[PDB]
Amino acid sequence: MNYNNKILVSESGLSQKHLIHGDEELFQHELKTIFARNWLFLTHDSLIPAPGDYVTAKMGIDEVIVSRQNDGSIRAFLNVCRHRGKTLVSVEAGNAKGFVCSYHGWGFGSNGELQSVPFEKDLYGESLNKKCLGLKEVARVESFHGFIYGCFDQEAPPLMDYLGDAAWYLEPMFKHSGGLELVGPPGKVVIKANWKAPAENFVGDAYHVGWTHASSLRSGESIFSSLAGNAALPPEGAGLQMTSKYGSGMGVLWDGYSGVHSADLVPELMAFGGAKQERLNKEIGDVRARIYRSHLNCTVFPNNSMLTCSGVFKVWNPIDANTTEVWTYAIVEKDMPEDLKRRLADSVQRTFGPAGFWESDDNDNMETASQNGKKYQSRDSDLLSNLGFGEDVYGDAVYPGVVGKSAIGETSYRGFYRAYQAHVSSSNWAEFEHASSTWHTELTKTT
Amino acid sequence: MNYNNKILVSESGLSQKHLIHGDEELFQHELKTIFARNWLFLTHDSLIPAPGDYVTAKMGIDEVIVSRQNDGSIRAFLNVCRHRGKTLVSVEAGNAKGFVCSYHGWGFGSNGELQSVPFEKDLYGESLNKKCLGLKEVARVESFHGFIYGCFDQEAPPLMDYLGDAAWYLEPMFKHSGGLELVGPPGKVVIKANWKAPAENFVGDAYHVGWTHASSLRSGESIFSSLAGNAALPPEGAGLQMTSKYGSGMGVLWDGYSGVHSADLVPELMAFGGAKQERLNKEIGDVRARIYRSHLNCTVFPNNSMLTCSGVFKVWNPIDANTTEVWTYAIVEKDMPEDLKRRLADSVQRTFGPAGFWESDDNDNMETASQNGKKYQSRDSDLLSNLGFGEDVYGDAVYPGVVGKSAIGETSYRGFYRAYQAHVSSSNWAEFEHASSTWHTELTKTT
Amino acid sequence: MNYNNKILVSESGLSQKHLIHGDEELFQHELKTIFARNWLFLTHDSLIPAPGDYVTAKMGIDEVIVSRQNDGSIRAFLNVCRHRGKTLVSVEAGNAKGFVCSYHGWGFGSNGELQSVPFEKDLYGESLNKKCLGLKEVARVESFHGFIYGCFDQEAPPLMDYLGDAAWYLEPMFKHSGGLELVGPPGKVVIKANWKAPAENFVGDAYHVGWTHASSLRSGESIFSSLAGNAALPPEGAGLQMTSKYGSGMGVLWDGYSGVHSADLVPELMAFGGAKQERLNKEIGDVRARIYRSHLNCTVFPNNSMLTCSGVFKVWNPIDANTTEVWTYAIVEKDMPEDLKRRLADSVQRTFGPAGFWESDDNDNMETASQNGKKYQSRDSDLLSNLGFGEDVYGDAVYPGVVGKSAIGETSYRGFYRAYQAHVSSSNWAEFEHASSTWHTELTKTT
Amino acid sequence: MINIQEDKLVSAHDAEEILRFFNCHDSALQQEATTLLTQEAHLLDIQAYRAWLEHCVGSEVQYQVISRELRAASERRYKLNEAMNVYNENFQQLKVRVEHQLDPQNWGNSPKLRFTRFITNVQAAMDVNDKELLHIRSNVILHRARRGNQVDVFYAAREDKWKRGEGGVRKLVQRFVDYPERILQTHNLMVFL
Amino acid sequence: MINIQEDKLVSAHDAEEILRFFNCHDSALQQEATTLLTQEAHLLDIQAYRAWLEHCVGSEVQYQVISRELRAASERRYKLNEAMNVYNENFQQLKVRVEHQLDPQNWGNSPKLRFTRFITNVQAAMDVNDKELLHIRSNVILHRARRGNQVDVFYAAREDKWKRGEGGVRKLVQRFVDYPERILQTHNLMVFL
Amino acid sequence: MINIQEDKLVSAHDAEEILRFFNCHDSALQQEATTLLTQEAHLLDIQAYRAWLEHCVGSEVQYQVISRELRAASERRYKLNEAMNVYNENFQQLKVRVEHQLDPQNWGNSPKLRFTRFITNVQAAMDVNDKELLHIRSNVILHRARRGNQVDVFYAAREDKWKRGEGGVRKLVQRFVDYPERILQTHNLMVFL
Ligand SMILES: c1ccc2ccccc2c1
Ligand SMILES: c1ccc2ccccc2c1
Ligand SMILES: c1ccc2ccccc2c1
Ligand code: FES
Ligand code: FES
Ligand code: FES
Ligand SMILES: [Fe+3]
Ligand SMILES: [Fe+3]
Ligand SMILES: [Fe+3]
Repeated sequence: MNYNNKILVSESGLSQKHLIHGDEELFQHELKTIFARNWLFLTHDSLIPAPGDYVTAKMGIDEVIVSRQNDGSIRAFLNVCRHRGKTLVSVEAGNAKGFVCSYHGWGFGSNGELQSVPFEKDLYGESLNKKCLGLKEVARVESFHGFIYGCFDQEAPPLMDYLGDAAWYLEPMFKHSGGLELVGPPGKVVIKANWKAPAENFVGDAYHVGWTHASSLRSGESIFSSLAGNAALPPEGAGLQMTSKYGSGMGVLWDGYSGVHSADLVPELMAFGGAKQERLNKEIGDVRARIYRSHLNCTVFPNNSMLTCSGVFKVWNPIDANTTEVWTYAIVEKDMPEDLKRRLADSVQRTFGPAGFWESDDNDNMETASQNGKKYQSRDSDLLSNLGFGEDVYGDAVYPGVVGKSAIGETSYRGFYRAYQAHVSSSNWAEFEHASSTWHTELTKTT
Repeated sequence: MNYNNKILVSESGLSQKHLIHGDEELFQHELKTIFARNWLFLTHDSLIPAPGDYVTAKMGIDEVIVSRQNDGSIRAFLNVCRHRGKTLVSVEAGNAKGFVCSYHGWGFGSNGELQSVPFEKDLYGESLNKKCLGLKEVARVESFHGFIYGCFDQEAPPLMDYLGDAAWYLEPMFKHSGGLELVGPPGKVVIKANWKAPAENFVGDAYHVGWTHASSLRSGESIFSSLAGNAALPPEGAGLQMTSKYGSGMGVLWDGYSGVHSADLVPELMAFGGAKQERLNKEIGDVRARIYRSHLNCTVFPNNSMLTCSGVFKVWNPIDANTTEVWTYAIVEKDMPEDLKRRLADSVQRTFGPAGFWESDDNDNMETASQNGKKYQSRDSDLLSNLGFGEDVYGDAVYPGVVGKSAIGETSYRGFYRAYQAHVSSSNWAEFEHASSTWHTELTKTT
Repeated sequence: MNYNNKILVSESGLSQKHLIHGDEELFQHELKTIFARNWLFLTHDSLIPAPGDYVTAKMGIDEVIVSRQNDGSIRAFLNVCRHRGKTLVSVEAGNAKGFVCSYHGWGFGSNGELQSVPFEKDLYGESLNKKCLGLKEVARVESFHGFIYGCFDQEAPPLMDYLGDAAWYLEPMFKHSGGLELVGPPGKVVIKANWKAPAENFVGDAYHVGWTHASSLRSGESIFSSLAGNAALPPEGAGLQMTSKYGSGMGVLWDGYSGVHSADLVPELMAFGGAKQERLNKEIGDVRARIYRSHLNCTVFPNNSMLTCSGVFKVWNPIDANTTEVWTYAIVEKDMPEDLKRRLADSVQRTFGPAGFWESDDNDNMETASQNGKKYQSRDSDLLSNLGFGEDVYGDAVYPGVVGKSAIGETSYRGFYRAYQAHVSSSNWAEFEHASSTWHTELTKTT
Repeated sequence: MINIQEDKLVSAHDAEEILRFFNCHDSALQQEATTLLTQEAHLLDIQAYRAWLEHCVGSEVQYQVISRELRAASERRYKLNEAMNVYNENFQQLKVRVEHQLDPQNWGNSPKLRFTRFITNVQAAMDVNDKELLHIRSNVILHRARRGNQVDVFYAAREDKWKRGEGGVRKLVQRFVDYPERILQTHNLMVFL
Repeated sequence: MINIQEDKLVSAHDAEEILRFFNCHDSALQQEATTLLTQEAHLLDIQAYRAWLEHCVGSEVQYQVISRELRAASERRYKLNEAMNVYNENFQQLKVRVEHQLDPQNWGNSPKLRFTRFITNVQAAMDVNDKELLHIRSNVILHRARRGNQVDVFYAAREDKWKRGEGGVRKLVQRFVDYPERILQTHNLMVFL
Repeated sequence: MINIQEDKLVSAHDAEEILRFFNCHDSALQQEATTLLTQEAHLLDIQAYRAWLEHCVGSEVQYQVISRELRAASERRYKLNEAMNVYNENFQQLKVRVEHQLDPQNWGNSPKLRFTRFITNVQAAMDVNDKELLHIRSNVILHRARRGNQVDVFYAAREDKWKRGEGGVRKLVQRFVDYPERILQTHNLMVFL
């Protein structure tokens, strides 16, 4: 397939070829043009707070070690020995000043440097240039309020610029709340779906909630529970949708601070969020204070998603075109009482974790949609994302980005997929920029 | 591989390259040139007799919904939602006036039309062109005496013409017997063989019976039980073999109406078949009446096989070059007594079903022959199908098609494989026709 | 990938691209340029000593039948029927005068000839040219002191010439000891590693022993047990390393006749080996007699490895780029007392067999090194094999081949990989020879 | 004790079978049943199929394994055959299968197959109406290994009736299995569950 | 009897649990425990989830399944949350899950799922301090088959506490499972172990 | 009761072993055997390998696991070594393996492995000639999970001899396993069956 010319995503993001969820050659191409190019979630400060603390993470199909340095910064390195290529670290988290390879015993520091080699003087003499044999380092590592992302491409925009217009929406919760903590360890489960299937679902799919999750809504008695079985369409003005230049996007369901949490936590959360919002009104203004306590379903392009307020945080780790490893963490506000942090974390996993009754509702949706992209008669078929097209705006006085002022629509899909096309058809960031110079115009056509 | 020029099947069908049973690129090519082009078995009237009845079926690797319309016709559609591509129907059979997608709740009728969309007016307004969003329809659906076949290619010959000379042989049982019923549900088992391995075995392989099935013949005490261990070659004139332009073919073992059925059913069947034959002599003539009660081992190209009289009906559903999903139904004559229909159906599954003691004899044969097509030193080797070559005729006064007037031979393999070459090397039906204009001459060379 | 020009192995064998352990296209290319071209281990005389005895073996991914002929020679044939390609023989060993195919009953002799066909006269008449339908024969089958190797390429050098300079090192044990026996049956286990990972480990990796096998050394109390945890580097002069033109190579650890055997066998072995060495001094000289009772870790290119004295004999049978089927036999000296042969064989399997506590230490090393070759950021990375470079010699007065006069180094890796590059970039043996005309000069650069 | 109007996923058949075991519990019957089934499985695992027929299988046996078609939980109108019989054997039919296993021209049995059966969750209760009829329920994992690298694992619940026959030996008179996997991924179901 | 200073791979928790069973062995308690667990598994296998709650689950239950992060055997400094709760349910939370299973808009339950549970290695001991508290240990293989060709097999050891409740019926008051596979390869863990 | 001339697939060895269990059945011995094996498996599952040696393994033990070469059912002439020993261990050899497991430089044991054993089909009979020798037969499923996504499942029948030793404790004096899979697909067989 010639990805310079192949139209995988139609103009304005209106449709995508079904093969994108099944084609293994494309998957290999995405390793290059999506995963090796863009910003990928690694960890949170709360998980590696002290010098020497480390975790392992996936970046695409690669595995990296993410380590807190003595100077307080974080560096990340491929989890591959520079000698004969064995995986260096076999655990998920720990604290160490270095990593020793179990094959021939080469020892690397927490800073990636090759620090020792067994019997170096007798064997290599002075012939080994250890300064050129440090672990392969992740070029870029940056923080968004404690959330640590990595990028293999030194040419990428800074993480903050990459978030584009989505940053404005995240800031009330990520910054103005006093900050968030990620509660680990994550749940880890493999699903037989393409990574884009859950990524697109979280970035912009409010339409599915009432039907897909009819049983979870009815059974849990959570705040969004009227929609069960599409019994009721939310009011006009119940939220909105937004997307951005570099592909990140989100839905906003106004005031839904208790999110998917069952009736057992609703009163305490609605009280906590509303009390904080009262204090934030004076600091960031009423609109932003209300965004803080509004449920945001977001994907940070390409493969990191979250439900704020519900506190769900996901990484859709790609394995092959129809396999993804799902990592699920809980997000909590640092100033919540400890007992509340514990109950919220358990509730996140109860609903969206490995045995998450909500997440289980989506299994068949994601898996079959993805697997059908392999089927002969469906490869060249068009997946539709036209809901709300011709009613989106850009440059609004109150809400930034390309915005659909409706709770349910496909605005965020269109922006995710215009960003995806531009990358898949580009050889570097400069070309992505050239292909994106009229991004918002493309997305607001017919309005 | 250039399939325009690659000789996969030699002149006259005399041999085939072993790689055809193992090569994944070829398998992908067969999805296009075999499965998307030719007629494939879907179901029987007896399984969807009433309005709203439906079943799911495979066509190649695609899954379709096959539904009885209110006007009595049958239509088939891809089992894929037109919105985001989820599989629509998750059951095998049922009765419904429509199908609702569990992802976003779109509702399609039994006629494939997009009938409803949740909250259409509030969400899409009048922007959704539902008339262009009906399920992707199988272009051609036709019946051969209640047996329903589908074809994705509108250019295909009518099913009756596609059956070619094989139709004459099937008609005594399919038409003149009063008609057949298919007894479901089928057995379903995955084997590690290429779909062509069982297809070729059923289309023309009488040679293997005495040796492969030595133990089943000896143990069951069925009518063909003399051949056990090749203890005895059938008489001259014990049957014949035939093949046709579009690849379908069969063996005829004269008078073997009890087929593989164990001694427990032999007397009742031989009585029933012979009584009907007596009535048919006056209607279709002695030769055709005898064909009615003769055992036909047939493959309807590409991947549907049957043993009449035994009542075995198979679909070799392709998964990949070395994986096939075997569906096994029983065929019974509608005017047989109910208790006899029940016992015959159980006997079909006893011998050829998931725990079929006969079918188990063929497992290793098909699996290793197929898997050996992947092995380096065997890819370019030649599988032989020359038995009986130079003794076949065409245009016989009594028996139509390319015919070998012997019970055991490879006539039917040669015709299956000449049809297969012609398709694999052709871009459309017109080209297949051009490549097949001297089909029978090619098959009767040296006579 | 263009294998004529792609630099997979750098000049002097100093490094290799990590992708070589993961790339499936390369694996397919190795079937052609490595496995179909070179000499591969089949069996030992001791396993098929009498006329009619046979075993099955893998040659690359192909399976062959290896049979003792009435005249005392051995011939090998593909284990594939010449009719429709079924695997002919389903057992691992036996005695027979021929093999009958279970599909249609064709019977082949122990000499590969098609001897019978059921009902030949009635079915084929005189049309079947049986003399052209014998099993596909392995072109070359040769013995090295009872060890039987096969090669599909008639153009290959004789086995003795192929062993090159490595033969001189093996001869004391293989020839002058009175001869070896292979004790079967082998253990058989599948590992998720590329075949080259264990091949390179055995050909030249003494460096890993002290660290990888720290626990096995400590727990077993074997002779090499000082090195546990790299507690001690062997003396200067504790051994050497060597490599050869056609890729075979080995390490020599002087005097280590008890090898990996636990303290229970050390005294008896050291006594037996030393007594034989005393007799050999007068026959082959002190240096060669000492080599006889020195531990040799060797790979016979491409995929057969051994530890003499320990008595471990391995075949790394390739399945795909990250799958290998490991066969483990024991080697014993024919003139050892029977009870000692039994205990040694059990000890070989105890340490290096399916539940070998030593072999288990290497599992993660081989598997992750291999699997990391698939990971995007590691494909183009360089695996290092520079230890000892610029201190190797050729043409030494006492020790032949390219030799590193140190026990621990990477000499043997460099020679294995220069041979591998030359093959992968060559279309035939003549081209390999042209690419290898300055093999030793390339390997001794900077000295 | 189950009300299927409330416990919406429970079939009438399953509710009926539960009832037999929750009432009269006899620890001694449970033990006898465990022995019977362990002995049966040993005979089958060593491929003593003639011995199995002679010692474990009653002359009036019905040995039945079904595969049920996947239908909508809410289906109510489609009434055609719900299942097919993978096995539905009388004694003579079992004997035929046993002869097929033992025939030296059964090429698929060389080299010899290897079977390992794991029987668990044994329950036993005497029938309320026929004092000589023992209901036994058990679950089986059956592991089949052949030809070096073929491995097939089967999982099923078995609903049996056992009755004393010749010599007072309790023998199987009915086995019913509703096989849980619709599409078999074990090459065939050619094993005695 | 285990000294964890010597038996270096054994956790303090595991050593403590062993101790409960090696001391006072009562064959009768083992039998009662086997019955309880076999009945529980039958109810679950037939999807009688309401019946399960009513007959097998105590009002004060804690039903907990953890996934422990992989850490170095020699780790001593990193002290953050060691595990997450796949399940950590009270009775009301279990009831919610049961309602979710039974809702006719649970689309994933059509066609009906098939479950087969195998319970083994049952051990039982009364608590030393609370004479009414029964400790039961058992291992489970759980086989889940759906949608033709999906098959998921779960393996776990279960550490339970059972106590007599309403009507004198012994009911589950605590189940603890440390799930052995870190990364699940079964699509989800949406099963009651 | 088996005649191997008629039951053509049955080996002499297997016919001999059957005979031990069909004759004198003692329900009490079956119970003692079940306890012994359940306790053994618990110790092994928690990786209390020293405890296992001390409490379960006799000083004169032979612990043997074979892999038999695939030969024709009709083979009669080829007489070379029929099998290899995956394990053929005395007490000292088992101790070496246990030390290897416990060594803190056994890199493959970090992070800690997870084992779950399922023991079924227990049969027990006293030896006819040696009144102190107990024959126990049982089947095991052993589940091994490591490194996130590695999962290996082993299946085997075990033929044991147990005898009372120090302190009157019954200890394993012989274990024999004929491993059913010829080519292992579990990376290694480094587990105690
Ligand atoms: C995915 C996308 C949007 C959502 C909105 C509310 C609750 C759950 C959701 C899950
Ligand atoms: C396949 C092909 C031909 C046959 C003829 C008779 C019986 C069974 C057969 C199976
Ligand atoms: C591999 C390579 C070299 C060795 C030397 C001694 C012992 C074991 C070895 C294994
Ligand atoms: S592979 Fe890491 S030290 Fe050699
Ligand atoms: S995928 Fe079917 S309604 Fe959306
Ligand atoms: S495939 Fe061997 S005789 Fe036909
Ligand atoms: Fe959802
Ligand atoms: Fe057949
Ligand atoms: Fe090693």
